[PDB]
Amino acid sequence: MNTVPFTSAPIEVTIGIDQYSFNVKENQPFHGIKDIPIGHVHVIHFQHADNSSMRYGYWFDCRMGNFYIQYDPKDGLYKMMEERDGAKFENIVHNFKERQMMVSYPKIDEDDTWYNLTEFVQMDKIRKIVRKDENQFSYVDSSMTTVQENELSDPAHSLNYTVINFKSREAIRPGHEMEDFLDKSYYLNTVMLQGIFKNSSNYFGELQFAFLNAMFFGNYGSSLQWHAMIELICSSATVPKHMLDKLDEILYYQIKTLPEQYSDILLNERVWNICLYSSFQKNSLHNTEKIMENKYPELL
Amino acid sequence: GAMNSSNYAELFNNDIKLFVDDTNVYRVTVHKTFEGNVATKAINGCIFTLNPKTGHLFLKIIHTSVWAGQKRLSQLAKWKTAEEVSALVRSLPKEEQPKQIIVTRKAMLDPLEVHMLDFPNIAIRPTELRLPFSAAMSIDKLSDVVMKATEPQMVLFNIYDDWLDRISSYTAFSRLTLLLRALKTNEESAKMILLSDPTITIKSYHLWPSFTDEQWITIESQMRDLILTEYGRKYNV
Repeated sequence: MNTVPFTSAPIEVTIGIDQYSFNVKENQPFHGIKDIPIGHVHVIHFQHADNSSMRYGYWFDCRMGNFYIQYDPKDGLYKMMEERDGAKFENIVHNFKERQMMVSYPKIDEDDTWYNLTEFVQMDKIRKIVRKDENQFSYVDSSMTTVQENELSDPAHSLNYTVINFKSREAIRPGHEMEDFLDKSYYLNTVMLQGIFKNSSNYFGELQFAFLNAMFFGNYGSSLQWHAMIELICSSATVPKHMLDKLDEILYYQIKTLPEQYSDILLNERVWNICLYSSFQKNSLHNTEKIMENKYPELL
Repeated sequence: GAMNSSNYAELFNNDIKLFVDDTNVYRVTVHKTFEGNVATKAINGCIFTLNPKTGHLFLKIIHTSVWAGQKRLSQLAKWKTAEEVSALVRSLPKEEQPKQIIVTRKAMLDPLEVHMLDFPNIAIRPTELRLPFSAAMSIDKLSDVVMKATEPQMVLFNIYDDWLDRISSYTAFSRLTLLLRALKTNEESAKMILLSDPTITIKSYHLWPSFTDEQWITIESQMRDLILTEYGRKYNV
């Protein structure tokens, strides 16, 4: 059980931790979040009572250090920072708990939701998509653009997701134009899985991280990335059976966790109807297909 | 973007462009089998690739042998069209390659796009115009060379005969599409109009009769009248 203390809460803000969130009032005595489950990545995020644009937040793993939050009045936002002085850190954390000014990470014991949404997300891979190697945690917000989006402007602030493009030389072998465009198995298994991602867990991890960024910050390019990685599998005639079954579980918990009122910008009508109903893999997503019908039949 | 009535005169500038029409690539007859079921039989086809400024036509003959033992033929036709257009571009010297290719049917966008990945500075465009290039097999000499072919073969033609010696590309193309529109709505009458007078012949190296300027005016009037009649008939107006 780990802790992330906060120095203060100077401005009214809604604080999120993973899929939980709390309202905190201007200069309320709030000094952190305790009982955070070790063993997974986590994300703590923010939305000011005054600017309901620009949701932002930090990806972290508590095994990698002691982290805390502090408001910066020059830059106007809650910043994550690292404390290298171990004793000084436990001293702050203990005194705040004794005074009981920290909320408890509110996990239900039956609940595998966060594990299921983060199964394959690793902090080391996050740090390659969000390159800022002087911090051990990663910042993302609503407005950050992806590397693919920039090709069609500030690279320090980019999401360096893997670029997928169905009408590219990379995806299409000379002489197999028709074959490789109707049946992306070669782009999936040779180029992407064997070539770039090396194995499917890294692929699934980028997929899952892209979804969480769309969900928690409404990052539009992440939403585009998530739909692309889904489409590439569903459009490949030849997929390892283990990936198919794992994909059905991954998507199910994503669809399950989505806020009901966001299904309009976050779910691409074309991709989902193609995957569930036209693609090679229409019959391999039984759980995902069942929850989509019973919860968003409008879209279909 | 898409080609429509607004940006129509762009056809006649000095950017090389081609139209590609795939309507006659995969041609079938439908008949009944001994046991009563229905079967198709393929006949020879053609890609219609045309430079609307110069008249040059690249008529790529599509011999039935290409379908042998293949499935999903109507979908394959689109990919075979694109493969052949792409090889034609590759065979032309650099300064003759087009800057744009305009497909008469939007289903050809994705296949051509994929086949042209090697030519990223060639723009592939749809059109909103309802061009009548499917009536090309109504031109007697084009249908004749397609039907007689025994192997794949490319045949070259100037679809404007010698008209550009006396009129502009704009006017040449408006005559060509009016003749072809007429041939499409009522082939029998269209061809009657063109041939009624045995004293106007087709040169051996030409596709259309050798009308004088005044005789072309009478013909164009006769083709207009044909097209409007057939419209009243269709719609009861």
